[PDB]
Amino acid sequence: EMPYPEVIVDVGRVIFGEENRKKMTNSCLKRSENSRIIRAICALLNSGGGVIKAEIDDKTYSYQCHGLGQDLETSFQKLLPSGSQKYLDYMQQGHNLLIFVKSWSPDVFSLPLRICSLRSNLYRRDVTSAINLSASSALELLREKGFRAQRGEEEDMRILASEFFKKDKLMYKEKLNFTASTHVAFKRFTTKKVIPRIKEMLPHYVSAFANTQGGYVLIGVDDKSKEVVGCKWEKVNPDLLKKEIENCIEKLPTFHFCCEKPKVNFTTKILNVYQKDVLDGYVCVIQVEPFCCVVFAEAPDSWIMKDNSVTRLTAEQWVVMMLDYPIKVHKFKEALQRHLFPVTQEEVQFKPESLCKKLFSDHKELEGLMKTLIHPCSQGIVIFSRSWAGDVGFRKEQNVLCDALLIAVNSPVVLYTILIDPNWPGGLEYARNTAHQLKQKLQTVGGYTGKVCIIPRLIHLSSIPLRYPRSYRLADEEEMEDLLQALVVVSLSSRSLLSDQMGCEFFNLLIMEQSQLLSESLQKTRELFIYCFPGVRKTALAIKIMEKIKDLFHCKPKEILYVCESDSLKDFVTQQTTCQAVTRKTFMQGEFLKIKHIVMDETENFCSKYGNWYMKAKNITHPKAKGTGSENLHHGILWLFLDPFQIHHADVNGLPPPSAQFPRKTITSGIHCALEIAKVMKEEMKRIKENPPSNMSPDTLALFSETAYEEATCAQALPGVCETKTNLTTEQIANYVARKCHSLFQCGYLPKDIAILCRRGEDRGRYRLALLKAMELIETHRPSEVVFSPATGVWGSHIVLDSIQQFSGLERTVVFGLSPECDQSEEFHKLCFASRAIKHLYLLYE
Amino acid sequence: EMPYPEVIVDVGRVIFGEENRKKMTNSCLKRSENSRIIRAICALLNSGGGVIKAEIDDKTYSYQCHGLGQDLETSFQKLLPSGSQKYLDYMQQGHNLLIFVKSWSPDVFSLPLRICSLRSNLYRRDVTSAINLSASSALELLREKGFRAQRGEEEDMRILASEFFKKDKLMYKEKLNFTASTHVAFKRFTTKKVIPRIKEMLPHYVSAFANTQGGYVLIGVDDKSKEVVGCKWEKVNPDLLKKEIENCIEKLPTFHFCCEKPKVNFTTKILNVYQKDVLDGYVCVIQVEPFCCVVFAEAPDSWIMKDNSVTRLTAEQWVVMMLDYPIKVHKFKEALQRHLFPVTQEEVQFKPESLCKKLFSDHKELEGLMKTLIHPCSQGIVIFSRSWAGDVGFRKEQNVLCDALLIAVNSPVVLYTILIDPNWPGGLEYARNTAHQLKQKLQTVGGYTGKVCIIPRLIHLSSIPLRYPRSYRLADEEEMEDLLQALVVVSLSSRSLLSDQMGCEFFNLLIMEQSQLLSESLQKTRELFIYCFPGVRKTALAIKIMEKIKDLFHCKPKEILYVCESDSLKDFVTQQTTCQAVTRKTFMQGEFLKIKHIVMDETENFCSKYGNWYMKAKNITHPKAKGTGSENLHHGILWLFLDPFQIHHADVNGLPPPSAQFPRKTITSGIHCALEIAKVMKEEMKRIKENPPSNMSPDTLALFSETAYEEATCAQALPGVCETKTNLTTEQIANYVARKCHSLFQCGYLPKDIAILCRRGEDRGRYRLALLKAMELIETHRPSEVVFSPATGVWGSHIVLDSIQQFSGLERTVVFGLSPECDQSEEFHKLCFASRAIKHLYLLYE
Ligand SMILES: [Zn+2]
Ligand SMILES: [Zn+2]
Repeated sequence: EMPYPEVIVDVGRVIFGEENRKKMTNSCLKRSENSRIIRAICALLNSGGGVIKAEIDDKTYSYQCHGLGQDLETSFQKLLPSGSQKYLDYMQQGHNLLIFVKSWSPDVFSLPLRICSLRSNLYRRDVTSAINLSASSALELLREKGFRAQRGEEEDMRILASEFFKKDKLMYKEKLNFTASTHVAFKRFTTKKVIPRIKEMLPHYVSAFANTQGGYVLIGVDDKSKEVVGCKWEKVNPDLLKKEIENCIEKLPTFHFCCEKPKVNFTTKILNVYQKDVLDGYVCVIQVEPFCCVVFAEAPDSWIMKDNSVTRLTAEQWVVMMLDYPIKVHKFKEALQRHLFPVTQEEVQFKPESLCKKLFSDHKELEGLMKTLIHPCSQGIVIFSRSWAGDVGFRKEQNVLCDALLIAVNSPVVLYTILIDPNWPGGLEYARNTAHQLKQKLQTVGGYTGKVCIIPRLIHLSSIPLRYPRSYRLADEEEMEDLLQALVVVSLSSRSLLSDQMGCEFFNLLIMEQSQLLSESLQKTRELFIYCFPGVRKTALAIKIMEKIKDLFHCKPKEILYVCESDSLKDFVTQQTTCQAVTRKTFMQGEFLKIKHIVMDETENFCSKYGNWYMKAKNITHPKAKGTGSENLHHGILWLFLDPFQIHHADVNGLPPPSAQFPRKTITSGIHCALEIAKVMKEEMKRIKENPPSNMSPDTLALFSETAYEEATCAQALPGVCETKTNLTTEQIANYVARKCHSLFQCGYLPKDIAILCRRGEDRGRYRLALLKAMELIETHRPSEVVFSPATGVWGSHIVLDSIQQFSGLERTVVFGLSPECDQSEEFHKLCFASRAIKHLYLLYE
Repeated sequence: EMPYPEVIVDVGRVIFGEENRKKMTNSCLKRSENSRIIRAICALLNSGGGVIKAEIDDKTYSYQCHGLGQDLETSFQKLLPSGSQKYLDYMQQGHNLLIFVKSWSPDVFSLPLRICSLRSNLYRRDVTSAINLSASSALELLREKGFRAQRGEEEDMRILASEFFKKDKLMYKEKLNFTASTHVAFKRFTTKKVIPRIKEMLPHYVSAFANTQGGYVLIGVDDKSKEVVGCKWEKVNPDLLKKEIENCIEKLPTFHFCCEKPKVNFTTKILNVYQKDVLDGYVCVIQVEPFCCVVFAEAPDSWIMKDNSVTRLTAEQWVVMMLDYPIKVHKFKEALQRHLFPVTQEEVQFKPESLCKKLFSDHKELEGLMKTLIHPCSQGIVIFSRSWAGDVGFRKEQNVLCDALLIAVNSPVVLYTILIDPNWPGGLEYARNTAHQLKQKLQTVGGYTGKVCIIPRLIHLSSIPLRYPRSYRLADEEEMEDLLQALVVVSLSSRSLLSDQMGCEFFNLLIMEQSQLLSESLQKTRELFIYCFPGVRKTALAIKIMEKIKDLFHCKPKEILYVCESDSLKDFVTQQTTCQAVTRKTFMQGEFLKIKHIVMDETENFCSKYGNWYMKAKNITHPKAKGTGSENLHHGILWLFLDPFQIHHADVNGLPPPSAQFPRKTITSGIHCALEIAKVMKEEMKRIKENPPSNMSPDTLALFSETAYEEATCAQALPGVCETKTNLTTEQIANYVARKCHSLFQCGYLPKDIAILCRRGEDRGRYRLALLKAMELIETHRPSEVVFSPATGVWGSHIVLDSIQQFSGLERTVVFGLSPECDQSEEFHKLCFASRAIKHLYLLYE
């Protein structure tokens, strides 16, 4: 029933036509419907953007033949002071009129107003006028009064109304010579019902002589030439003002920047007049001292919808909205977009590649007429996935198979839906929902200040369209640039597959900027000891420094050398760079006589049982061209990579007896894990600090400081998933662990992207038992086969069964777990797992 | 004749009264005088601030009895959108009314508008109205169009109106269905003289359909219900438009952000109507392509006075003003003010003490009845000096002795003048100058955004005042804080004694931040080699690091040592700190077996003839608690201070054979000289780079770069003086050198500040006299005596005669010179000047 994407606010029989905006003499219903339209439009404008539905006034109405009018567009012009041509679009459809709005996100070339208001309800005092304020003047007043509260003929006449204040006995009609200034107002009303006149006149003047200067308010004196006229003593009485002026000035909403909260200092007093024993009137005087903070007239005009209805705000709800991962994405966003989603003039591109290889594999007919279903066109990107609402965060539906999101130049963004079973009441509603929560992210998280719409459609490829006002489509290259950029920002903030496809390029773009700042220090020092945190990616950062070493030193690409421990991280470091990568059983064995420098990694793994490493490294390179036999004194480079918190080898290296002291650089600006994976490490690091083991020296914990993480973690980590499972012994896990991994690779994860990690690495061949064949006990659901190869478990496209000590350093996206309860005291294995997973961590602690 | 401080503008017989702002039916002269008032007032707002003179309307006028009015204050309200209660004050004086203004400097809590405009003369296209832009909307339009030029049922009516463009024939009165939208406007006129209506009307619509979107302009179509009425063919003709529409749209002042600079792309064509062979009118069509840059309608309303009269600006002169030492003064301003000019509740203080010790000394009656001359009061600061116009920069007079600049809380700032001779035409002309060139140095680059006034007075202490509207005086402690803070900035940008008194505290304020950013590196490294520039003040920075060493290491204040070369810089470092200061003939003689650290200075000067410095320095501390005999391995500090450009000893010191390579820190953020003194060093350093001598090694020149200065001298140097003299040999200079130095210490420079720096250090037996016996050849002007003591020439209050190698490291404010032509190849003595002077450099090269 009426498939639509966005927040409909049903209004009624309001009239967007010139004949009624010129003709209508019945002004009451006209102003009521005008106030309703302005309130609903500004409500959706300030809340989240969206679509406004309205009805039709005339039976042969059209937008072109009737125009818009004068009153409504003048109201819209006063509501929007910067520009109305970026947030207001119209259309008509049958017995329907359709208005569009957008999120009020101001650009960087204007004053920051977070929400717009009609009138800010904060009155000030000019020379003679009590004016209402716009958004900018209210913002500068709030900033000025906040900075003042955080810190701690013109002025003549001000002291002349003090004589009028302390008078108590006044002669009738006496035009005393004080006039209007920046400290006195003297506005009179002499009506019959004098109570609501107080609450419509002074909430203004009481704040006017509280946000500028001073204060004095009179009742009973005309405003032409400071004339007193008085009234008859039956019409005016000296009692009927004070009973309700107090009830007036108590309900004014008030905000306070301070904490020693005062109140408004009303000092009202009534004066009398006696001349010739015949009375002819009196004067009422109100004294208001200056206020330390802001005082509002009424409830502010910032209308924001709530609970699917229109709602009014309060003052304390107004000030906090009038005033005030997340940083580097917005910097590297353009280089991410120009590499992952390139926009050129070739044919259309099915951009998520790993899902299209599965959809072609299982459902041969589905990847056929799908190319014929969109349009014959060239400029475009198709993002093909499973449930996009569940990708951006929602419940997934069991019936839905796939959906597509199409971005093109002169074509709107659409969203098709593939459905297997004919669930027509249960499908289209879901097809509506993803066309809302995908836009309200791309205009909030992504920061796209542009007009875009996503149209829901259902295709049902197992065997009444809408309309949009021809400007919500894209225009040229630069708008599709911004839309793909905002989609990159949104996809790097949700738990999906496309997040894991973008985070690697984001990490590489960060590693380049970190290696630049290390190459800046390459100019100054020759030696450097680097103290790393758990999760630093020393291996990714130690590759980009070698090209800077070569480009700055002007030497050969063979004269730079790299030291590792095992063959596992010797692989994948043999590629991706140009150096002589060796193991610990090889750098202790290789006789490098044409060495020039040393840039090593994994410094915590050196055995003192056979030979030495530090003495050999300080006997190979530290005897460089020194001594009197060589005038050439070129100096070498010894960059070690110490991970001191994760020291687990009790044999002495030669670094602890000098405590590894040299020119230091603790790099707390390198961390690449998930936001919950880093939180598990944050929770686990402060257990060893409060309880060190029997082998670790507690002197190395002074270099670590708290609040280095959750600032570095807040600046350089990404969201993801982190699961847990309880009470699975190895007999109980024999059928439970197979089911949770069967549905994983259907979502787009390649079998290269996942890895089954196991605790007990000494039972490795036994761990080829009880899982691999158990994996076969879940391969009897889809006809296929799997191969597990722990020997060449680095570059195989198949799933790699690997251990924590067998698979060190190199990372992967999806990491599994299995843990029998080994010891009651040995709780160190949790320190291993989350040091290797990137985004998706599935862990089974038992 | 009318003693006044500021920029008076003779206006005339304008009326600031309510009776003529309500009564005057002759609207022509009324609106003309209103335009003159608004133009002159906004001219002095935008130009520099000042005062405005005016006459009187009524013979019994008073400001309180008549008020202000409505029209003028509404014009002032539209001119000032933020607030009028900070730039507009009034008074009346006899047959004269006076207005006051202030410089338009916006605060940090608002949008930066550098000059206020009435209307920016830049029209835009709304829904149906062609509005005029305010300053903020014009600013955001210019920023948006500049950022765009730097980079590279409502919309289809733009397509529907093209059949009205390429039609060329039409039938009469046909109500075609296009209306007013964001791409087509159709404003008509059917008058008799159609030329000047084009000149006044369409520049607006041409700026409307160039700064948003599209363009179309018609003539001859009614705006009520898209009606065509036409005119008779005698009244309208098809020729009398095109002859002058092109002359209209050519003179529009246009600014260009782009490079190709196109014109406005008019594509106009005239259209006709034939029906039944009965002509009844026609319609014209103007076509305007969207313009890449802004197009102004007329000359802008931003008025700025020039050549003592009112002047109008052009658009290219408008855009550059509507769009866009110097950074650290504004940060350390508060700490300078709270120490040099303290504001308390004690009695008045005569703050420059050196001139008050002189005026009492020579002219004891002057400091007598002067304390009674000001007022009996307590809260205030008196600033005596010499010619204050000369201190700001202006020609000094030959008779003036003193003038007082008095700051007080509830009293305005004033200025007196002490005069000897009865020269009354020559006095007041002086007194009116300095109360103009001081305030117009404070409200500009000093940065005072407040109201202040300085009153010229004359006293003529041998043995008709002005009036100000009681807000130009200060109010409380914060206004006096702000004025003293701005006067510190004003005094630290001119050539004065008070400048030389404030710079010595500004340097000590910057030394703390430099030492903090150096002591941040104490956690990281133990050894560090510091390469310094000529002028670094290593001696001032090598004192504040020792308190950080103590407070971070928690050791005794006698375990820190300091190495120097001579006894001269051993003095002044014996005091001012707590360490064991020694010389090169003492650190290579003393046996310091207690010490742990070494922080040395002046590393360039070591003699390798009899012994070694570096081998003993690396055999004392580098055998610290090392080896197997001590488990404790605490590590020391060896900070050397190398000035590599200024080495002149070619012996083997121990730094050249390893090229002094260690962990490096080349400090280009330490320089304390003058802005014109350091330019001599900049023009002298790049002579040695292009011509090194036979004893200097060119390998160390790679560390110094050009543009390592000009961001160091730009950020850490102060203004000053640098003079020269030519062809004064020692027979010619013997009577010439005495005259230029006798007039120096009378200006306010205390003794121990100035010092005579002679060049030839070997001929001191000649140099002790020839200048001393010349000195009392010029002390026959004022009866006094002189004492010269080069032996203890460091802390003596007498004037110090000193040499370049005899006086090194320590600085004096005023330096001198005497250089006979020694050799045609020896051009290094000019290098010895500018490393020792601070601000005042007097040089005599022969
Ligand atoms: Zn408060
Ligand atoms: Zn241009």
